[PDB]
Amino acid sequence: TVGAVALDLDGNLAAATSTGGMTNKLPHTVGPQPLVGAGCYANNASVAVSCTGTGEVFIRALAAYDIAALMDYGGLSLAEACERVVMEKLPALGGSGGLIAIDHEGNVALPFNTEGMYRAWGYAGDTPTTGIYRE
Amino acid sequence: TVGAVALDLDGNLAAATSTGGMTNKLPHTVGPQPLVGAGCYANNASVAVSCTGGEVFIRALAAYDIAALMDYGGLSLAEACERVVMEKLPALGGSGGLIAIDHEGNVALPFNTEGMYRAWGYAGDTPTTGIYRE
Amino acid sequence: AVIAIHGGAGAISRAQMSLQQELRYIEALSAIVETGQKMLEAGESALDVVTEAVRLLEECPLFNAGIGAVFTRDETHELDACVMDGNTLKAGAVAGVSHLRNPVLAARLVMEQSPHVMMIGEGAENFAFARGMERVSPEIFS
Amino acid sequence: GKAVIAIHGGAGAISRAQMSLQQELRYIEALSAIVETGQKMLEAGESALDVVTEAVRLLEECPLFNAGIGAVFTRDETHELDACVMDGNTLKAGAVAGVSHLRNPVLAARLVMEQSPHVMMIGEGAENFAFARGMERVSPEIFS
Ligand code: NA
Ligand code: NA
Repeated sequence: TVGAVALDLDGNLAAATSTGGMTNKLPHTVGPQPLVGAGCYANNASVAVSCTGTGEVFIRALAAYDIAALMDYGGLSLAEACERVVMEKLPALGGSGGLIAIDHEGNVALPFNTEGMYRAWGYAGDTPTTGIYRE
Repeated sequence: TVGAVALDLDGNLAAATSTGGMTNKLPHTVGPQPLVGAGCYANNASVAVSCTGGEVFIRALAAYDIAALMDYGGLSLAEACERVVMEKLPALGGSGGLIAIDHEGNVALPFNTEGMYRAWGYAGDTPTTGIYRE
Repeated sequence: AVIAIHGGAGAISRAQMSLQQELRYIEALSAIVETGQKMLEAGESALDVVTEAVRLLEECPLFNAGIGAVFTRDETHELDACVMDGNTLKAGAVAGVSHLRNPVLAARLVMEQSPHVMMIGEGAENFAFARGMERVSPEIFS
Repeated sequence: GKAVIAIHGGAGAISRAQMSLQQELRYIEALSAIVETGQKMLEAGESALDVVTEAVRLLEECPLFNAGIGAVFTRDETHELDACVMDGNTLKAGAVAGVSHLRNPVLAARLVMEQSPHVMMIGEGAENFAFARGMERVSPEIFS
């Protein structure tokens, strides 16, 4: 799985995700990546999310919408929503993975509960940060 | 599309939906009925939901949106169903209904269509059945 | 302990509908919700009750499921089903199946005997046949 | 506030012990080239949709990562790709699942979002839809 989220100059949020699934996967199976709210969610009012992880758990958890709903209805920060989903709810259901998320204010998060996550982010006209391992 | 939600004696919630899709469906299109949290959602701590209607129903996540409005927004079942079905969906040009049971045994059968073939009842009590509004 | 069921929401007009036609829908919904009540009162799982209710709504030709399923643009039947257990938060779904009488039964099987939440067509069918579910011709839905 | 892009290339069991610094820099180099293309585009005033679409297109084209080229095999030694895209402005979404004959699923996914009343297409339906709107048919061997 691979993903991108973005806030443009005009205040618009967008998310996208693409994958080849879990290695050795049964054909004719669907992971969370093509499911609005599981692999992928974007709403200009809340957040843009792209997740990656164990499929069943991210579907049953609606990981990507749940970030948005915790913010839009629960009044949580992006960082509190991410801590909740990725460090608390997912491991409890057996899901290891992470996500990338940008909120309408331009806060960025890249939570994961795995050894690593190939990730990168940065503002326009500024330099990128890149990561593999934790910290 | 057809559906069932239930709360058992042990406090377990479950939801189920089955359909043939839109009459004259373009083949290999996925409606909201097979999509967890769109056609269907159950949580013992919140609610069980079975929706019928599906472009808007996919993108709107009507079934999990009920649970999230209750669990995080602090709405009642009846407040949540009123919001999703009678405000948000009509606003997004999306016509249908759902059945919902929360963990406390509250029941709701909202729809924004002329009709919805529906029925419900507590155990040992006599069922209620409906087609049109009221 | 409680059950709700539905058989579709859409444009139904009292005009172009006789009381007797309306009663067959009322009778049907009514029989299925009673079966559900009886089961619940007997202490059957909320899963078993929702599964059998949807199986019955499928079997009933009046509803758009199993028998009485609508046709596609290409005069086929493509059935979808899903089930979710609020207790274990596990879910199972089949989309675009033609050769299974009762998609909701296949959806449960996917939930219980699969790591996967969602299976599609021949994948879903072959999965189900490998666990003793009978193959049917889509003719039976018409 | 300030226009910004995040990207990911997967999460899991990545061991320092199974990697040399140079192996790692391949991923850093690749990650940083994609995020930069995105930064430049945002800074140039481009939509968040176009930016996330190009980012995932490039993550797909990059074999280091499990999407499009470099995608993992199924139990039957084939490649089944899913992609989804969502515009927080229109709340429109498009997705393809279980496609094998499309170089770039994210591009097919946007196509479903934009020239279709449907949100999600699967297998041949998705591919026929895509081919009928001038998108090229490929052998899944290109992903191997
Ligand atoms: Na039926
Ligand atoms: Na790739």
